[PDB]
Amino acid sequence: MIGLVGKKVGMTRIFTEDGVSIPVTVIEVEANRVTQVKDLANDGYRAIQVTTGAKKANRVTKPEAGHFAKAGVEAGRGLWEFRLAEGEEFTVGQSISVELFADVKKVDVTGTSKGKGFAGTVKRWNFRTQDATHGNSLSHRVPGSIGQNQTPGKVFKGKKMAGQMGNERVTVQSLDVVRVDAERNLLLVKGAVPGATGSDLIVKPAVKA
Amino acid sequence: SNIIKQLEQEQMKQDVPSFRPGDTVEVKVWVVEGSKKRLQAFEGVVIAIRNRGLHSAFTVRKISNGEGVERVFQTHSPVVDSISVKRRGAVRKAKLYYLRERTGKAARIKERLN
Amino acid sequence: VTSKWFNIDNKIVDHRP
Amino acid sequence: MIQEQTMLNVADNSGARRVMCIKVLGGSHRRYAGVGDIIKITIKEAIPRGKVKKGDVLKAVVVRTKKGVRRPDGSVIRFDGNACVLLNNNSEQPIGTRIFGPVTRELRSEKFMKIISLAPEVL
Amino acid sequence: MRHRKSGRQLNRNSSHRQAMFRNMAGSLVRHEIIKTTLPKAKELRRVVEPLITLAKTDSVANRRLAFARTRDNEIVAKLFNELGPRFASRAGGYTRILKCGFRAGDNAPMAYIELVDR
Amino acid sequence: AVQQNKPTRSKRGMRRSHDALTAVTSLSVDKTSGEKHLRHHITADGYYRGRKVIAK
RNA sequence: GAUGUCGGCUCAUCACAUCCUGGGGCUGAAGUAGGUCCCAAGGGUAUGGCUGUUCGCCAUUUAAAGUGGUACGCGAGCUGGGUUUAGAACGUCGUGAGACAGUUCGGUCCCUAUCUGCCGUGGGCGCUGGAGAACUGAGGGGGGCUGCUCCUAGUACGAGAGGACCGGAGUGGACGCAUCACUGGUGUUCGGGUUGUCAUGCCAAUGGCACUGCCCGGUAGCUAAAUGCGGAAGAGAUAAGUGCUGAAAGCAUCUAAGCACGAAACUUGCCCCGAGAUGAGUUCUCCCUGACCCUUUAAGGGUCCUGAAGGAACGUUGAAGACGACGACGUUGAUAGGCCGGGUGUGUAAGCGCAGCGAUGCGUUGAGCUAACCGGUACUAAUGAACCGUGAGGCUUAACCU
RNA sequence: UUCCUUGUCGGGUAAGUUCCGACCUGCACGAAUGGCGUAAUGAUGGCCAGGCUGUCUCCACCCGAGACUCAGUGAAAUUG
RNA sequence: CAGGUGGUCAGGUAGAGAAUACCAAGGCGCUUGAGAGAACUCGGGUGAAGGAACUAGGCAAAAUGGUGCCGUAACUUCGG
RNA sequence: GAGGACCGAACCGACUAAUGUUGAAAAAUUAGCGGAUGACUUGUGGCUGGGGGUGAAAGGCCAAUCAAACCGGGAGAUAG
Ligand SMILES: N[C@@H](Cc1c[nH]c2ccccc12)C(=O)O
Ligand SMILES: [Mg+2]
Ligand SMILES: [Mg+2]
Ligand SMILES: [Mg+2]
Ligand SMILES: [Mg+2]
Ligand SMILES: [Mg+2]
Ligand SMILES: [Mg+2]
Ligand SMILES: [Mg+2]
Ligand SMILES: [Mg+2]
Ligand SMILES: [Mg+2]
Ligand SMILES: [Mg+2]
Ligand SMILES: [Mg+2]
Ligand SMILES: [Mg+2]
Ligand SMILES: [Mg+2]
Ligand SMILES: [Mg+2]
Ligand SMILES: [Mg+2]
Ligand SMILES: [Mg+2]
Ligand SMILES: [Mg+2]
Ligand SMILES: [Mg+2]
Ligand SMILES: [Mg+2]
Ligand SMILES: [Mg+2]
Ligand SMILES: [Mg+2]
Ligand SMILES: [Mg+2]
Ligand SMILES: [Mg+2]
Ligand SMILES: [Mg+2]
Ligand SMILES: [Mg+2]
Ligand SMILES: [Mg+2]
Ligand SMILES: [Mg+2]
Ligand SMILES: [Mg+2]
Ligand SMILES: [Mg+2]
Ligand SMILES: [Mg+2]
Ligand SMILES: [Mg+2]
Ligand SMILES: [Mg+2]
Ligand SMILES: [Mg+2]
Ligand SMILES: [Mg+2]
Ligand SMILES: [Mg+2]
Ligand SMILES: [Mg+2]
Ligand SMILES: [Mg+2]
Ligand SMILES: [Mg+2]
Ligand SMILES: [Mg+2]
Repeated sequence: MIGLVGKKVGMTRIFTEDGVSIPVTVIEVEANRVTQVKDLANDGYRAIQVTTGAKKANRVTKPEAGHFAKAGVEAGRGLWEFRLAEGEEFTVGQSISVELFADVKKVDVTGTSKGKGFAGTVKRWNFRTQDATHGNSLSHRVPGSIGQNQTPGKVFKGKKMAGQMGNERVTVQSLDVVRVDAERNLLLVKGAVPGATGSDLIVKPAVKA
Repeated sequence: SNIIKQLEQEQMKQDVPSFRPGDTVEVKVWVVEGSKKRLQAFEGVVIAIRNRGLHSAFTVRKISNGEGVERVFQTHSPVVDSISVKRRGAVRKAKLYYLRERTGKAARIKERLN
Repeated sequence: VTSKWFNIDNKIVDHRP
Repeated sequence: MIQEQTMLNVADNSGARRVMCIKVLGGSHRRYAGVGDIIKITIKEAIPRGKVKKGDVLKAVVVRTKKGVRRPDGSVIRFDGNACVLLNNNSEQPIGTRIFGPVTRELRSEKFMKIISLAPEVL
Repeated sequence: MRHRKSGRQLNRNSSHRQAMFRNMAGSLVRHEIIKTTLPKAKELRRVVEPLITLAKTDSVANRRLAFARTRDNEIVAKLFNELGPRFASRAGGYTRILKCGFRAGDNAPMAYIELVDR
Repeated sequence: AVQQNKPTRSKRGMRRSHDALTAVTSLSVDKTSGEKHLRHHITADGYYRGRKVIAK
């Protein structure tokens, strides 16, 4: 099934009647407007393109504005696509709301994780540090060795080294849907999802069991 | 965070009594022992309060059977049945973590009287 | 001038006796 | 959070006063034992005429820790010190006949029903 | 990381920043326009503008609080007798920064910061 | 560490293919003085966006 | 005219002669548990006492604590305990200077990375008019571990003792990813207590310095010990093995023709990168519809007119960031600062009054102050411009319309 | 000072090639190149315990000086 | 040029003091600066539960720390 | 009011660690460390000269040089 595009509002808790507290993430899913439908004839695959949110008219370009005008839709903050399974059909201009997840029990949420900048090998790869005392010389959080001698005489591809951490697409799988609230456009999932507050989230029904 | 705050108001208890650190309080908590649900009492001195709306919490310290026990309750959880103040104590601080090292006659808190 | 300090040190120089 | 080399007080009347943890049982590379977890111990100090003597190697169950236990609503229960009850090495049944101080409800399992019943109180 | 932190360290330690903005706060009050580096002019708005709102209500306690932060009785006198009454109808935004060229000695980007009615 | 072979005058000017300075392109004219200045900077005689901001 | 040594640390990578997990044949295999051989390299594969030790012995665990290669992997990555300089002593040898893989106590470990490699991150050009988005997935990488309890069932098996396969459910250990609602750590940008001294004329109240003077609390952010999730199922083709039918060879025979099963190994399925995939792909939308001259007549050159979509630059900045880059905003404006309202933290300010001889207490009073938070608000700064980018986009052939 | 050798027995430890007490089979102790004791002393060697701790399990955050960017000045070993 | 260099002078408040903290008279701010707020290095601050499990070895850190009074063992060369 | 007595600044040293190692420095800096009325320490001048001096003895020191100083000469020593 297709998913929806939301926005991370924050985390909170839900107290249950038997004294359990469920940590939930609040995801604001406003209506997603279908702006283009792709089919096997013209495009080679089946998918829908949706937009959501609002954009100020002075910041939408002419190429983008004419794309929305052909669909008969108001400009949103972006465009996303979802592959259509066999037996699903949509129409341009149709709106899709969070009630689509009314009977869904688990979801998968993908977003962009928080950016940690340039991180070292201890933070990025859980490398053990070396001794703090006992004679150590300027080598307290350095990576250590990176290869063997003359054979192979080089460093291997995929060696674990310091570099840019975070700020990338991450998917978290099999999160329970605690509450769908169509009147306030909310979806509450159990647990934590990637990103900062106010970031875009794509929520889809779980592919595994 | 208008959305979060109004999701938060609908869960908060409305009958929470006023208390501050140093007070002797008695908290009754629902315990489930198999099939039946029962109330059990925990009485001690409030040593810390965290005020954050629904995420408010408070810590109670009691000396039971020879060993001190600190329990951190969540104010608005339905495990907490009732809170009642037995005595009002007079302290200058907001956190009474210094009571952890004191014992017996050195841990006495003077009463407020006003 | 004189030799570099690591070229005088026995520990560094005398590694294969 | 109990690990190897932790000293624990003893919460029964078997004769030990202090015991040292020497192995956290139940897995490879296991680090910590919480409340209700079996550990292998040695006796560091004992009373003159107890059921156990100094230097013995036994099992024990942790019943109190300063780190504490979490409850499903978010609560915590912490104590002032770490305590354990000695168990028989083979049967894993308590050696003592009394229990001192409370225990918590994570001992509520068919293994430790004799501990739950002797305890002065269960939090 | 630095996520959501405020303030500039300005390559000084804590006590030397505090003294430096205390001297520059008085200099702007006394002269009503000064020339400084652009990063330092922006971090000055967060020190000098809270004093002018403190000076809008004249009281013995407010004067002893402006003194504890300026340590200059000439500055405290001018804040409460001239500036506060002068800005009594303005809702924040008591200063204005105008960028000027580059300092000759080290190419620092310079700016002028002044009170809005000068 | 230090080089084993002396680098060529070609490798030296390839490394410097990125060291070029870029000129200022937008030089604005003031609306009253009619003279030039950096954008968002006061003019050399104390004007900014038509008003004399500095009597120096 | 120098290729630094044993062990430890850190970080690894391969082989398979397999330690565990997986699939099987035989058993002197009743069951449980084994013995032995064949297949299989996906993942996993101890902590301590002694000792310079690798090893080994011991203690206690684990599903298991594999065996080897890599300059007995790794000192321009760390150490320097042993060995192996100069000091000194013992035993022994020598007349002696001295000697001893005999022992003992002490003993300087340099390098700012040009090239290849690797980990990250940009600029140029190309992709054949220019530009803005969304994609396809060639191809590459990540992950793959397992215990115990319960049901089946005290069933099958066994004289008893003991005690299942197959299948299902729950809960852990180690590892990984994300996050900060909770429990906490930090919090030299917030509040308070307090010691010595100096100053603000003095009292009162404050400030500087003493490591943040010393301490006690603590907001945002970051974060683990906190708490969500993951390893799969399934499919395809197989390994060892098991077959069905079936001749050669009237029979027998898994094989020769033909057909079916069969494992964590392989190809997928799950996550992430990805059209410089030069084989440079697709779809949608947006913009440009002027003259003239010249030579060497051609994908030719120049002049005037024009400057589009868009881009960049500049400015206010960000949960983004070493710098670039990326994101939002620029008055038709909440982008940042201030301000206003709250929250949070600290813990009852100063002034004044009252009680006391005085320290001090009480009242006004949960007061005053309050950082990075939340909801608002054009007060201040985000300027009219200018700059780059053009003017309908080659040839050949085919198919349609003329 | 003992090669065999981590001798053997006891003590200390859950576990002690080190340490302490003993035995004597002294490869290869021994009497002023002194033997055996010894109170006090030692920036002396070895071993044990209490207190204490980021040494460690297993690291997290913060404050400064560099590293990074900008303007000025401006080296070095090395090199067919 | 973060080194070396004999003699004389010798204020206040606390203090035993020429130690130490803050000051006087007096003299200086050390002849590159401006930004930013990555890894990593250096110099420090704090740290949940544990507490030498680290290591060749408690290295390095942390802890103890004053004055007055009470009290203080073996051993001894009679002083400790 | 004794003492190669005790604790401890100046002063004399140099036990440990980290930094630095094309250094700030051809031996230092930071934090701790030892002696501190004596076999102490220091200023000025003097004397001992190279197979020689001096040495509480390390083959140590004798002008950043020491199992035989430095300068000049034999001297273009000799070099299978
Ligand atoms: N390594 C130190 C000490 C030293 C000086 N000269 C030496 C000669 C040899 C060995 C060490 C040294 C330095 O360079 O300052
Ligand atoms: Mg070094
Ligand atoms: Mg270091
Ligand atoms: Mg090769
Ligand atoms: Mg600087
Ligand atoms: Mg200070
Ligand atoms: Mg060579
Ligand atoms: Mg094989
Ligand atoms: Mg090797
Ligand atoms: Mg190497
Ligand atoms: Mg050595
Ligand atoms: Mg010798
Ligand atoms: Mg030899
Ligand atoms: Mg090194
Ligand atoms: Mg793959
Ligand atoms: Mg806290
Ligand atoms: Mg603090
Ligand atoms: Mg006073
Ligand atoms: Mg002996
Ligand atoms: Mg002898
Ligand atoms: Mg002899
Ligand atoms: Mg004789
Ligand atoms: Mg003799
Ligand atoms: Mg430069
Ligand atoms: Mg000097
Ligand atoms: Mg001197
Ligand atoms: Mg002094
Ligand atoms: Mg820093
Ligand atoms: Mg700690
Ligand atoms: Mg603690
Ligand atoms: Mg050890
Ligand atoms: Mg030490
Ligand atoms: Mg003396
Ligand atoms: Mg000396
Ligand atoms: Mg010193
Ligand atoms: Mg002394
Ligand atoms: Mg000698
Ligand atoms: Mg000399
Ligand atoms: Mg001659
Ligand atoms: Mg010659």
